Amino acid sequence: TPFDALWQRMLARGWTPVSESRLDDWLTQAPDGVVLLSSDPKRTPEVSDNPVMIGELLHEFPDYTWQVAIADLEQSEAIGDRFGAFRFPATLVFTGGNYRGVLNGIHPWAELINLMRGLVE
Repeated sequence: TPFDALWQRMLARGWTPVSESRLDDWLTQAPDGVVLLSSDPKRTPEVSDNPVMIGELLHEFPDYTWQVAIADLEQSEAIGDRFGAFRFPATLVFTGGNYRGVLNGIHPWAELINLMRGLVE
């Protein structure tokens, strides 16, 4: 399937799978982290690019001890519903164990970095 490919692509980066039921536990052991929420790559082939970007965007803020989490299709909807994220691909941002916001949509790389600063600062 297409998503299975993406999922393996992310697993290879070492990112950890997470379910809504365990998110809080993961969060407590990752004060500075990011949760990637995805949709079916078939419906929107843009969900495939999101991952690669986020990877880069992260090392743009070394000040944090970033940890990446990924949710499958079902869990992404679960977690999303809990945070009001109804625009996938989405990325939940957490700093110091605190939810700062969500990066949704697709913007130029320069438009992304500044959007993050508005979340972690």
